[PDB]
Amino acid sequence: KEDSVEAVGAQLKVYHQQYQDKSREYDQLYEEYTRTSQELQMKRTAIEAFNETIKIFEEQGQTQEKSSKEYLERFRREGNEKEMQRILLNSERLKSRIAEIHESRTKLEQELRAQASDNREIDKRMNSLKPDLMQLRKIRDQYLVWLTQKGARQKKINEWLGI
Amino acid sequence: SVPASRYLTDMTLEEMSRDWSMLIPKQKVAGPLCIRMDQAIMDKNIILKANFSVIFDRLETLILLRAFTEEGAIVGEISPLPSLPGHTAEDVKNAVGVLIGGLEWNDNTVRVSETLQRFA
Repeated sequence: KEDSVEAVGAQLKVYHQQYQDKSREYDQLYEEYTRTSQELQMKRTAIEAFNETIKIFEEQGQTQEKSSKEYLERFRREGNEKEMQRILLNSERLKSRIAEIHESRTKLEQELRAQASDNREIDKRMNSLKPDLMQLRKIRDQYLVWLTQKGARQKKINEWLGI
Repeated sequence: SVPASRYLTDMTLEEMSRDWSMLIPKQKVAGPLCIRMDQAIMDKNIILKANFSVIFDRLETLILLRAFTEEGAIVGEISPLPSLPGHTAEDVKNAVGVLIGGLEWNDNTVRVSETLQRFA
């Protein structure tokens, strides 16, 4: 019968469109994934630059209080309160400045981690599409083979596929 | 790690759907499968390519297997019979042996795909 053949052909058409659609959905995700993945790479790199500056500053604060303890042994005997209250004030200049760049590193890192976490979600969404993609492709291929086996030529197959 | 579900496709849609003819038809029903080979092909190198699924690490279902010459021509096929309910992995392994044998009788050198080596 030429009716069972057109019915399968129509059903092939349905599965192929579904597969083209899931497949486009999949690749959209893949492209958003690879993109934010580069952005993450640029953030990590900027964080690395934050890290080395912060390093410098930390090993300078520890260098300006490693001598400011021994030089509260010449300035122990005083005790000025317009001059003695002033020599730990540049210790406060240095602390407020490590703190400030810490605040800035931590806001970058907070943004990076949230972004990384968003891309893991995209990866899950893709990974979730696979079983339907696989099933659909296979089933679309079985319809195609059944039509070949019943005498359909490539040109007719191609018309049902819409290609 | 191991999915324990995949659909392996050696062939493009174009290969699966291409029109082909046997100069000297040889055809045999192998359970639920159909095996086809051109009795006129001789002294060629042939590659068996297939589309099929796996579960576990094992072949589950054949969708289609076609035999290609080095020049890309189709000279044999294994396929499910459209009438009928399906087949097992074993029908599949037997149909392949039967086809390789048929092509070797005529002095063809027969290779199978890597996906086939691996699961089938």
